[PDB]
Amino acid sequence: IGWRREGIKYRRNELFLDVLESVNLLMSPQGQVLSAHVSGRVVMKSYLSGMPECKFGMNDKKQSIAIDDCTFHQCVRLSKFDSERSISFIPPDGEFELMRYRTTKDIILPFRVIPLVREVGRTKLEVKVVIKSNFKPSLLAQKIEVRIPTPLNTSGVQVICMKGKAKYKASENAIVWKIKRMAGMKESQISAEIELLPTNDKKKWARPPISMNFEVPFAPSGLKVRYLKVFEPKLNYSDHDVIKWVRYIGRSGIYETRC
Amino acid sequence: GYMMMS
Repeated sequence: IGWRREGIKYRRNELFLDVLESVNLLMSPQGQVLSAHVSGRVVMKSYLSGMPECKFGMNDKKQSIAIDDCTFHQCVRLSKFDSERSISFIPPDGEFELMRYRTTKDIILPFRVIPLVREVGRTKLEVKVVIKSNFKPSLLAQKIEVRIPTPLNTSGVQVICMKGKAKYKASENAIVWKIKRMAGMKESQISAEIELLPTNDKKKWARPPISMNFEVPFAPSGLKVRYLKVFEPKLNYSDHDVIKWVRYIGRSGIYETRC
Repeated sequence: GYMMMS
């Protein structure tokens, strides 16, 4: 074995699994998903004694998700995944990437963006954006940013938002609304008045999408870890001696809602 | 965050 030395010993045999997912969305102005996909990787950080034979189990096809394709670390026995979908491997010590994967089916979209505009003649836009969190209420999203583009003839912006903070950034022609925490199954809204400069009648504005950034503590693909079994047949620790941890870190990629 | 695994 080339990726693992033979004499490894730990008093505290511990492992950490990171399920790291980027969820991507393009949503139409009428609420139809135009395109959506998840890119994921599973990083393992193991401190295990000797040369353990590990088995990784997830909810691949109550909730069972569909993996469009994936690639593994060279340590994974591919032929075991080819006739039984069993991810078996002797892990390298420390941190390594166990697999990369891509999902498109039955994606959890953590946030819904509902915009609303009201052209007050040629002087101003009166606009309201509502975000809805669509996940278990016991979970918090963090680092939420809602990004609302403004026309290039904007002379000034007023905003009201009961939650978070919002600044107009004329350098970037966007209102940036930042929210530190939001729990699942909640609504928050921002109102903005956008005062306009005179502008060329013919030259119109193709309203760019409202876009979002967020971090959620679940896998938007729906992936759940079911087990990571550790079997070291020569040494006197067994599976239940191993201290095992999982965390899910789902982040936004392209997350754009068309107006 | 990290969760104890079953």
